[PDB]
Amino acid sequence: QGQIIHHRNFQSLYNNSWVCSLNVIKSRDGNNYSALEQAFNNILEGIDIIECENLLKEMNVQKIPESSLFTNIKEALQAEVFNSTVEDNFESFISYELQNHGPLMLIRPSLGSECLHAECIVGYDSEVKKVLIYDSMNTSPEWQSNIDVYDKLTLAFNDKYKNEDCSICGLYYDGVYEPKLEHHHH
Repeated sequence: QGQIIHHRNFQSLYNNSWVCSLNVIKSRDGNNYSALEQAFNNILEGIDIIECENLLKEMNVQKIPESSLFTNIKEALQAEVFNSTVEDNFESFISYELQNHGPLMLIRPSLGSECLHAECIVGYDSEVKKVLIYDSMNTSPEWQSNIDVYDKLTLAFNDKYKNEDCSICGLYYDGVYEPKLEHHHH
């Protein structure tokens, strides 16, 4: 024949991405999450994303609460609309969430819907209309355009891309997070 095929188990690291994302949102000040020291932290024979919901709760990670801005963004996401008005609302939404709730973890379908994928929104600058993304399937943190992040949100929030195991999909935060109120002299 000239056909040689070995039969071996495959593991995707997509399933490990929720653990990385959990560390991002639970950690502070460039350290790791202090309660790290279970299958939880295993590469092989660990906990798949689809199974992680109870563990997220136990780490005081919760879905972001309902709000007018969030309702408005979801409506635009469902309608597949992007314009200056949607972008203004997106900026206001991401800014409020980052300020008040801290870094967000997004759990979403992979493009093509094979696997779930977790990544984090860690920062925003209105000066350049870019979002700081920590996606552990990349080699490093990346600043991405608003439209590129909007496309990621579309997979999590537009009904075209959702099914039953997608109840876990959405935006999460560290329930322990409190903003630090800075004072300036001038």
